[PDB]
Amino acid sequence: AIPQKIRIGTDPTYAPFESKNAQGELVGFDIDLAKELCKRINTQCTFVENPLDALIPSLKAKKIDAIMSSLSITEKRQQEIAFTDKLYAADSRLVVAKNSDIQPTVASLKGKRVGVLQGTTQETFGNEHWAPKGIEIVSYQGQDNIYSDLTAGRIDAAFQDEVAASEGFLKQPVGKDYKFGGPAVKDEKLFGVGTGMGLRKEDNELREALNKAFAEMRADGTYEKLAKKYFDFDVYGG
Amino acid sequence: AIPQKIRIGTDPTYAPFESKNAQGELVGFDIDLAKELCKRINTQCTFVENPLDALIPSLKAKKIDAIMSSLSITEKRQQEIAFTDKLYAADSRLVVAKNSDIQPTVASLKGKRVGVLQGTTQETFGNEHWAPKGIEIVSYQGQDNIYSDLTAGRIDAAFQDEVAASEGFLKQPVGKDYKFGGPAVKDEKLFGVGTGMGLRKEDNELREALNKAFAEMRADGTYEKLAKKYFDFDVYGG
Ligand SMILES: N[C@@H](Cc1c[nH]c[nH+]1)C(=O)O
Ligand SMILES: N[C@@H](Cc1c[nH]c[nH+]1)C(=O)O
Repeated sequence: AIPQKIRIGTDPTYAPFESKNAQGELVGFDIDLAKELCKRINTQCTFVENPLDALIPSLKAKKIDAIMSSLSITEKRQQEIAFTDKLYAADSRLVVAKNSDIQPTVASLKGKRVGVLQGTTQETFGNEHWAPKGIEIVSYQGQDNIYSDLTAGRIDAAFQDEVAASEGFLKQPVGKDYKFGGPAVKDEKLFGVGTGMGLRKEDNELREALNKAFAEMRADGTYEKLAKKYFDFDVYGG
Repeated sequence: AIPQKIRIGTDPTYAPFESKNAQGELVGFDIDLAKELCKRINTQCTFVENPLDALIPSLKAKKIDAIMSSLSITEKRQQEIAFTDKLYAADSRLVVAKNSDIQPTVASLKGKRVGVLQGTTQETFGNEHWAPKGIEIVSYQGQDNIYSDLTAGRIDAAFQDEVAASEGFLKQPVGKDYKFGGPAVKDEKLFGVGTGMGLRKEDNELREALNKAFAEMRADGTYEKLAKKYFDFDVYGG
């Protein structure tokens, strides 16, 4: 029905969306979004932190009740779980050293190591369009160990969403020497064009009330205020 | 400039204008009306919670920049803060238990304890019109503690505004044994004709602007849309 305590699973390795801080506290625009969605439907929310590859199964095991983890909405994920309406747009791009040639293409990526987070939409674009053409796909848990292997030379490109790379790495002094290398690779039916909150297919009423609550947060100006402490561009798109 | 982020003070204990849900979300007609005014004014206002007898000092100490708290536009208060245009009408009535007397005569209040919210217009009238006359005026800090002491028999009448009493108490199942009653009590100087946002006299540009935004929420229909979430009659007047 509408559960009185909902357990939201998150992977806390993805700034600015969800990440831990000095005071250990969970922090980020997806965290802020869910806190506000929860008050608004008026129920107690607790966050469970797990790796992103474990969330979509924990949900089907009722170990958690929602997923908020910048989880992009895609045709394939949707033939297993349900999602709210679009919370904001996502785009994928590879990050490269400023001194590395590396392309969105089997050409200059041939025989290079691209790192992807396990469970993600770009781990699966990397296996279907890119490993057969000879570029090696290295999967990780913890988005922060991918950026850390990139700056150490261990991998040659880091593959993930644009705004997290941008805000969480390239605008930080550790990504000063790095850059996006190439466009966003285009695959609308694999990547999806936005993220949402993941929910079981059978919970139609907790899904309907989250959609209403979010709708309202976009119309009274609460979304624009929550977005503005992280972004100076329009995160939502349209 | 014109301020980017405005502090708004509210006492959130005055259903149906401002109150909180179990999760702390500020809810009510005054909350809706502020947020649409902020959006149209293109400003980022935030709500600070404070007992209404603190709100006019807080705005003098530049800790808040606005008051939205069902504050009556009066001439006594017009001598030290400025107000916006009339947001909606306000009337004062006493709330009394069924038949149990304290009836339409000032003499029937002699020796009875009349509960009032501290800092209010009814408090100011109580001690001018009625406390010289042998009636006991008891001031409280949250409107909810005036209705629970009425119920418990610890005071004999509760004096606050008419729509708040009726929609927050009399039409709720705790208010079933109660009614309006007591002498008709008027003083146009002390009481409003209605309510406005209260601000500093110094910040005149915000008023022209909030005034403008309000004016157009009203020809456009967003006022009527917000009011019908709450009232089945004209809250504005005519
Ligand atoms: N939006 C992408 C990437 C990602 C989500 N969370 C962490 N990384 C996905 O859902 O797979
Ligand atoms: N309108 C009345 C009563 C009140 C407003 N808020 C709480 N009580 C006043 O301004 O005093």
